Amino acid sequence: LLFGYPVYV
Amino acid sequence: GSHSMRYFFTSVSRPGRGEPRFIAVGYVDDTQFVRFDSDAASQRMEPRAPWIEQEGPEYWDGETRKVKAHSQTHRVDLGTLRGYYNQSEAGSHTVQRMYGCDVGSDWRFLRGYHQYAYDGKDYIALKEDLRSWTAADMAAQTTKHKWEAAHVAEQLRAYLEGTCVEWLRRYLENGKETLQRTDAPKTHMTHHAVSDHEATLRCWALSFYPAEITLTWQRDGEDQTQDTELVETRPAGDGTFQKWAAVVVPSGQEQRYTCHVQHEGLPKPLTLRWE
Amino acid sequence: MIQRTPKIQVYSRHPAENGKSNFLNCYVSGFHPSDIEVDLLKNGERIEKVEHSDLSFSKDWSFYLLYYTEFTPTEKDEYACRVNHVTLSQPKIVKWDRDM
Repeated sequence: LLFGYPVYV
Repeated sequence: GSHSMRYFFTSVSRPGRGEPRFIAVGYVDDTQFVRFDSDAASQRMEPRAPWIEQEGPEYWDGETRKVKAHSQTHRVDLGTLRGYYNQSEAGSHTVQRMYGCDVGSDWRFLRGYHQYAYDGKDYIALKEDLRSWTAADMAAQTTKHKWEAAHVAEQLRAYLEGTCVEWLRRYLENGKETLQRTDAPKTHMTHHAVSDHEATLRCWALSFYPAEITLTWQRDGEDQTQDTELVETRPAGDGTFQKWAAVVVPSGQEQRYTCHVQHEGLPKPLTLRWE
Repeated sequence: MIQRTPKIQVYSRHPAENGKSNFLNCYVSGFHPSDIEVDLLKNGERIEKVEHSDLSFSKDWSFYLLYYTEFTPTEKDEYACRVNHVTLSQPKIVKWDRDM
């Protein structure tokens, strides 16, 4: 199951 | 024994030719189980192993919604990075991300990972303690500082230690036939004359799973590492792997050489000889 | 920018037996960037129905792909894999040897 929080560099 | 879950994401910009290509794949050990391809027609996460085909629509809709969310953060990232490296808008560039977890042979959480590469090289990586970051580039420093201030490591630690491992265990149980199995290598040798005074003996391991295997030759029991040609382990296309190892044997010396095979599917390691 | 050359291996899924159906494979690995062109050849001509695995990569970030097609070998048909990538001045052709 995938991680569900957005992450931006 | 030990098991892992890994997701791999690649995003490639295509200046002019539209949105970037985005491909995601998920694995449990050496078995692929899902994929998403931005260029395919479904626009959904899709099954790649028999045991996951049974998760219901809540599973497929949720993973499709989250994988699409990842696609879009990578689209923004391609722009953010072009900026950080002051690069042109005309060139193609690549962003890669992998994250996942490992459980030991007691199936408890052992290690977590979260790392990114830009154009083939390390960009930033979550450390083993899951509380700090490794960034080599000065350009990557902005990302690190931002993530620290926003406490991104705390959110990922939560996922890697809880959700990640809980779902790997569920997959291990649901696909026990595929995943908790072992396929022992089927072996043979070939003999082919190079000249009138040398011949190549090739030791073959076929149809094995998982991929990890150790194939070696010895002459009178001495390791022949520098003198063995070894190919990279390769997929047969049916979920098993293959590999070979060869040595050049001077005339009359076939009896001196032994090929040794170690693999978890074997009751004991094999010692083979051309005879 | 980084550029790594693809390693190429061409082989059959099962040991080849004339007259028995099988899959002809071309595995390309260790390469970067990911754009790459892979064709399988029968007696020199391009085989049209060829599929491939979903793009993935290794720990060191390099990519790998398996290209593959169903086929029945004979004593006389010759097969090969032809690859093009930014690291290759000309396409590289590897012949299939029932033995590697």
